[PDB]
Amino acid sequence: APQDPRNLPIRQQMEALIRRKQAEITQGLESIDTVKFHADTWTRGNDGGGGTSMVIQDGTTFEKGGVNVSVVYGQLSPAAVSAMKADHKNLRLPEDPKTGLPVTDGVKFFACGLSMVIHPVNPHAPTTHLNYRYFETWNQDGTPQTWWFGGGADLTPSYLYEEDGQLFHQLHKDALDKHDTALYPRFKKWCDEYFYITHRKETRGIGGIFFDDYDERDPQEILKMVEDCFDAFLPSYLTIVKRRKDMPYTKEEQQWQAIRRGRYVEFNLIYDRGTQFGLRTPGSRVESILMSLPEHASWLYNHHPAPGSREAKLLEVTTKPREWVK
Amino acid sequence: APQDPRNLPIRQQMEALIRRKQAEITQGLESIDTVKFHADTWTRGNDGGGGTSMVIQDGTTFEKGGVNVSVVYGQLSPAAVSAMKADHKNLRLPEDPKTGLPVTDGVKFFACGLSMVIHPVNPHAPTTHLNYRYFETWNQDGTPQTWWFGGGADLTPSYLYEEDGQLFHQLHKDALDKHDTALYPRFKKWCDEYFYITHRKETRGIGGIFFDDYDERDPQEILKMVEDCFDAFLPSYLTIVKRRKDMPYTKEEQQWQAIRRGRYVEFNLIYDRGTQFGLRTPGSRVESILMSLPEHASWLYNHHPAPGSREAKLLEVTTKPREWVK
Repeated sequence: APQDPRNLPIRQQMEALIRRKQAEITQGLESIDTVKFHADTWTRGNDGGGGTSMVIQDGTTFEKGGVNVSVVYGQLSPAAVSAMKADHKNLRLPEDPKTGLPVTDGVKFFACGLSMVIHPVNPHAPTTHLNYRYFETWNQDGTPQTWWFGGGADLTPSYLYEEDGQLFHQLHKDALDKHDTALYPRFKKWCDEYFYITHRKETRGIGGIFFDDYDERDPQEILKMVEDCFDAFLPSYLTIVKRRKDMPYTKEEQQWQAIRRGRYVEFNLIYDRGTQFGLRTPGSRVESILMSLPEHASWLYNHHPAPGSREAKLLEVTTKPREWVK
Repeated sequence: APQDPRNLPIRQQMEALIRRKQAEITQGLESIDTVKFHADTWTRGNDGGGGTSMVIQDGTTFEKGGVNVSVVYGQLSPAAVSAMKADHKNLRLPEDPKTGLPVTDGVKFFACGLSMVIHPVNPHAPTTHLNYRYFETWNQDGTPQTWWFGGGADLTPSYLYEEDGQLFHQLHKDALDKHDTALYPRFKKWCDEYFYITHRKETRGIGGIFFDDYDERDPQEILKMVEDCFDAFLPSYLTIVKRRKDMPYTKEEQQWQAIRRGRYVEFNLIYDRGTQFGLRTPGSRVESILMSLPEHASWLYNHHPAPGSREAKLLEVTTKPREWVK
């Protein structure tokens, strides 16, 4: 289940939206590689829900890539609450932990979303990430409480190309602008902040759009915005990878890709909430949650790119995020 | 400084000890290798203390290794706290403003310590971690609150060799048998518990000893214990490394070293308090803390060792720890 009729339409049409796009996206990535996505489907430990994971490995274009769909429901663990959304506080009960803790206990929840991470082989071809999800919570008596959408997509180059960042930001802007023109400077700036690797004083990439706890329209209207946002990814991502995958590259450009990949691990393991949520919801498939991580990464002690270099030019943008749109 | 007289001598002696070990341990590791440690001495942002970090890289025996000595003091931040100690609670504090928040704010700390992680080139040459430290706190009024010691050492093979585990545990058991025979079984199981990668259902290695929160004997006595432990290190690990450093290896054993390095990253960035503490203490040097990260790690999707393989043998010990002394 859950059967709760009040919002069940939106629940079923979001699941159906993300299953359609899982197919459509894998098919589209496959068209610029020579390898196919492999399926595996899992369940939480039953009546918990589960998902279908699609995975690509050892391609000619894509070294590793996952497009995971996840439909999950039941008891909301206290451990995982803070990583469910940005503002865990719309919610809350004082359910009194019997000796000495205050704040959290015995709630029912539902989440359904798509999660995607693609790492190309070629250092000139950027990593990317995309997510669209819907949450729902219910009061301990079984009554509605809130619901919300989240998502966005973002781009993680190791070598920067203005034309890539521009096209990526534009198409998602374009998509958001069909709904409300204030959405994209809003979700853009958010993307800039959310993927900040606090201890490194830099973002992992160059952003895109990011939103969470978004219940600000009819959920039907948020659904058509989600669909549109989905549609900005393939025309931007495919285009970008076609033009970078055959760019020439050196061992030193690989090294730097691996180092930024290390940056990517640090983000996903320390600050990423999707990851935290998943790792802390009972029964979840670790292999699926952790498909976000590259096949390889490196850490060097006290590395600084030679000055004026392209590597430094990435760090310029990653310490002070810039704009990419018109 | 701090010049607070009561426990000043211990603080200054712990320090004297850890710098002697830092020097002799690094000398030791340089001996079974043909590359030298690079020292650099850093400052926490002034009157916060500092540290002397020592990093070895790109040598014949050891791929990446650091020996960090760290003498640190000042304002204790809210966030640094849960990762100071196993059990923080022995410390306390409200102070209720207008309808608003009791818990804590301002109090003052001292930490001095040696931290170590060594990552050999050879997949058969195991990773090792070592830590001995002293921690102190003052009450809001400036009076002495607590001090304690935390520490120990553990072993992290990718390829299991029972003689290495026995040597390593034994020599550390001997160091503590000196002080009280009962500590070893206590600290040994502690080591099995702390290095568990909850989401992977397995420890990072085969452990050794770990203790935290320790003030059970008088500090003078603890310091001798801590110094006995130190000496258990080099005669195991150097003996252990001298004999695996030259075993032959395949690319596939190298891939398994890389996968087990990925597991180690997972532990460091999600569960390790020493890492948390440094990244959450203002002005601690990030490159010092995260030197514990392997130069290289890999993540493969849904990877399983073949039944009865050496690789699978690790996992038997890793998912269910065992004894190494008779």
